Amino acid sequence: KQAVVSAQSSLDAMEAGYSVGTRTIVDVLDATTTLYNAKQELANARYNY
Amino acid sequence: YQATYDSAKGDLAKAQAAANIAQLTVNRYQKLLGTQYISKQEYDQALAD
Repeated sequence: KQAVVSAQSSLDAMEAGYSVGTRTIVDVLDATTTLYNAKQELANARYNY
Repeated sequence: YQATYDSAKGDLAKAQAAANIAQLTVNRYQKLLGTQYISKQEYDQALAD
């Protein structure tokens, strides 16, 4: 849950860092990708729960 | 005096150009302060401009 939230606002902070160009679109797909990873961690870990 | 006259008009247009650039950096470094977008630093750089 904290990884989904921090990956979400961190995803939006990568949208900030890409809107200013300090980070490329690669990090956008890393916080995006890692965000969906944490989505399957939480929801799939509800299944494993 | 015509040459220095219209030359002064031309450098006047140059000051309008650079002042336009500095004004647009003030505006679009001004509408996003206090955030991850733009800080006080490059804002005051645009104000020095």
